[PDB]
Amino acid sequence: IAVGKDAPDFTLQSMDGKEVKLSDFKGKKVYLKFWASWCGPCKKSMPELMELAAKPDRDFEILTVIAPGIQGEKTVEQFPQWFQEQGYKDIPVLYDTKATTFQAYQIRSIPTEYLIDSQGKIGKIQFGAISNADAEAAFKEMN
Ligand SMILES: C[N+](C)(C)CCOP(=O)([O-])OCCCc1ccccc1
Repeated sequence: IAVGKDAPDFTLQSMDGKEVKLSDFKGKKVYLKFWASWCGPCKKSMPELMELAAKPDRDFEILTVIAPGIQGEKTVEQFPQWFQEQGYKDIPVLYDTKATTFQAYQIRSIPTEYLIDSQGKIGKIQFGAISNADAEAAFKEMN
């Protein structure tokens, strides 16, 4: 994994039971956030991400990834209940049930965001939360 190189492919079930592939988003920039329900700064960054999702006419898609049941994350049954109770919605959550997407993207800390360009290359990486302003600006400087 490296800035400027292809973002690793993945095929994951969403919280809502749909299969989602990075390749589904060819030609769209992607905001890809790895997080966990047990992580304070991850929770704290979610309402701001809902703000971003609510903005019309974005040339990027938002996708987030958790590893359900892994290293303390909530079970697949418990997670959606918790998510809804926080008031969270309109944010895709993909289930990395094998931890292989976290592994593929070499996650060391959370939250981590990969901002992937329209050509499927990693454009930016941010350790910790990124402001919506900074994310929007970043996507403007990417292909
Ligand atoms: C606070 N509790 C102990 C759950 C969270 C920290 O757990 P920990 O054992 O101290 O750190 C490893 C988690 C890193 C990770 C993330 C996602 C998938 C695979 C590995």
